[PDB]
Amino acid sequence: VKPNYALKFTLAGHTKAVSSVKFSPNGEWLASSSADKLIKIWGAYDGKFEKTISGHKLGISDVAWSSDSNLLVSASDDKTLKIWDVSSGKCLKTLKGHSNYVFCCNFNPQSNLIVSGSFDESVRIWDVKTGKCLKTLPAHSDPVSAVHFNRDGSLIVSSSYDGLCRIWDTASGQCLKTLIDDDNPPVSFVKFSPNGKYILAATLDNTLKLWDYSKGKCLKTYTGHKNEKYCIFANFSVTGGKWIVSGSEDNLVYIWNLQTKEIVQKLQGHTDVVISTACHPTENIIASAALENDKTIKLWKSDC
Amino acid sequence: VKPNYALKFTLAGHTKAVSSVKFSPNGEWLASSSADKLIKIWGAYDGKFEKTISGHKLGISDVAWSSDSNLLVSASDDKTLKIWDVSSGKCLKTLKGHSNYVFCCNFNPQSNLIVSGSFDESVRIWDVKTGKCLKTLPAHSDPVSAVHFNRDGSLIVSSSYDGLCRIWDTASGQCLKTLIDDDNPPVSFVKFSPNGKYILAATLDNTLKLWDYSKGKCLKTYTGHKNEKYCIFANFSVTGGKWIVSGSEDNLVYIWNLQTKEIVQKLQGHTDVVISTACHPTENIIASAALENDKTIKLWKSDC
Ligand SMILES: *S(=O)(=O)c1cc(C#C)cc(CN2CCN(C(=O)c3ccc4c(c3)ncn4Cc3ccccc3OC)[C@H](C)C2)c1
Ligand SMILES: *S(=O)(=O)c1cc(C#C)cc(CN2CCN(C(=O)c3ccc4c(c3)ncn4Cc3ccccc3OC)[C@H](C)C2)c1
Ligand SMILES: [Cl-]
Ligand SMILES: [Cl-]
Repeated sequence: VKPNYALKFTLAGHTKAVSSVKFSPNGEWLASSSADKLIKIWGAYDGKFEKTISGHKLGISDVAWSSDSNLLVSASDDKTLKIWDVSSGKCLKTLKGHSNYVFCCNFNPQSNLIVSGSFDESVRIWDVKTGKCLKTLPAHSDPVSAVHFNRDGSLIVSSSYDGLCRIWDTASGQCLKTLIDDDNPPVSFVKFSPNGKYILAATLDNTLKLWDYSKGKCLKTYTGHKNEKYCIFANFSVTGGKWIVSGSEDNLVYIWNLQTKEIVQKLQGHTDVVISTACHPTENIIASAALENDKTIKLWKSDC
Repeated sequence: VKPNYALKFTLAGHTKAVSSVKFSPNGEWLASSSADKLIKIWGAYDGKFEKTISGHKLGISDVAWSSDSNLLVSASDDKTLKIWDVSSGKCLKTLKGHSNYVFCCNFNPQSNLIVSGSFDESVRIWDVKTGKCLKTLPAHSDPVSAVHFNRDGSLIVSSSYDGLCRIWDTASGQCLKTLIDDDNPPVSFVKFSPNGKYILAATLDNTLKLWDYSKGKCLKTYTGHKNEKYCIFANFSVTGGKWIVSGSEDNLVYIWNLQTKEIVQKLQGHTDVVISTACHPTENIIASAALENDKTIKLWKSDC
């Protein structure tokens, strides 16, 4: 009924704060993005450094994989996203059009679109083929913290420091829903669950929440961790037991029982804020990454 | 504790026996193969016809989708497999290689390989892009009934009327595991559990078996139905309750509790052997198809 994640590998190479870590859909790779303007690719099972991807002028806030594990998309302070062919390292497109820091990016499932969120308070939908920007949405009244497509690409969920999550219609560009609770703390992270039916949202009041999308109703909450300042990713972990996983400003990775909401494990080991965590698509592996006073990435494995 | 599948739509069009129905991964469509040498596509939620896809001689034992819901593969009595662009009907490749009927086929989760079984006793790994066999395996000492990739694509499971299931390494082709019970009744159908950790095998002694294939031990047995002749598809249902779902030669769809092995629902309405059943990816929806004297497809929905 509890997991037993244990540190197995530690992966150093970034010269500044790590901003995001993502496993690839095929289970083979980890991608990490840093304030140092670099993407590094690491063996997902052994931590073996693999290669560095370069080309952003300023720091990178976020990276994301395409469905086939062959592309990355990066979001940088340089106001652009870049689309990368991971095997060649070649930068295929640079998406230009945001007027400030791009904070968050994601592919849709079909992987012919990219969605991005910016300090400029907009959400833009792009063509991964042509690089052209297909839509700009006046999404929020503060910086956008996350953007995620749902399981068939028809919906986008965004979150903002303005305290809202919104669900947008991909084709039409129309705001279909605005999620609000009793209070409106800034929302630092949002994503759909794999089956498209729930939304996991993190707010800068030391709180994660699970929303039923179609009823716009909040089902569970998870607390015990520290999150008042940074956009700390949250994950569904589903390959063994059923957990939520999140970084934390007290340097620990928290893991909660999905259903009870009870904290079941606190992974001790990093030395600065744990900004990002990722869950391996098929194995009970967790990756964690920390900020400036640490710069390392950590691989944990559990029996469930 | 018990489902409540009810009939919602009946789908008529095939002029001979239906051989297999499969929902598309994006939840949107249903394909059907037939001894009438056609494939038909139907909307998955309302049953509306879509289009027909012709070009086989001798009729189609099996049809399988690709990961993005864009390509079909189909194993035909004309000794060949054919990969179809679902949007244009156009046959994109005519996989030639087998020396007898092609009975079963499937994409790997990456959808750059296609696996296939045949009356000729051999499994072939094809290449989607080039349409050339990459490996021919001396799979079995009788016709092979089913071939299936597991979740992470690293294994192929196959069953045969020789009474064996075998696990193949996708990369090397090597046989890693042969499963045999106390007897060896012909194995009419096999597939991996959706997490790839287990195997569900149907044998022509009216029996379904859940197999842990590494240990090589049978874990659970499901009887109550009739299956002595036909390669009848079985499935795991996991969108609501956890069930095993299978057709039956007494024209009923059998549903068992995954753990207890008890029958929880028999669906009446078909008038000939229920050859094929398929579970919807996101909703508690079941599709079932019958042989020649019935010729229809039925859609059933359940609350749990
Ligand atoms: S709801 O019924 O109220 C509800 C509430 C709560 C709580 C608290 C939890 C759930 C859990 N479900 C199931 C898991 N899930 C998914 O969106 C989901 C995740 C991953 C999925 C998936 C659905 N379908 C396929 N996959 C991929 C996968 C992963 C591991 C092994 C196999 C596999 O696919 C074969 C939600 C959290 C809702 C429901
Ligand atoms: S083994 O540990 O001994 C064993 C034995 C028996 C018996 C009898 C049953 C099981 C059940 N488990 C889990 C279910 N399962 C899967 O193949 C499977 C797991 C997770 C899946 C899935 C299939 N499809 C989607 N997902 C993700 C998902 C979807 C919906 C809800 C939850 C969810 O993940 C939490 C096998 C039968 C093995 C094990
Ligand atoms: Cl994600
Ligand atoms: Cl199944």
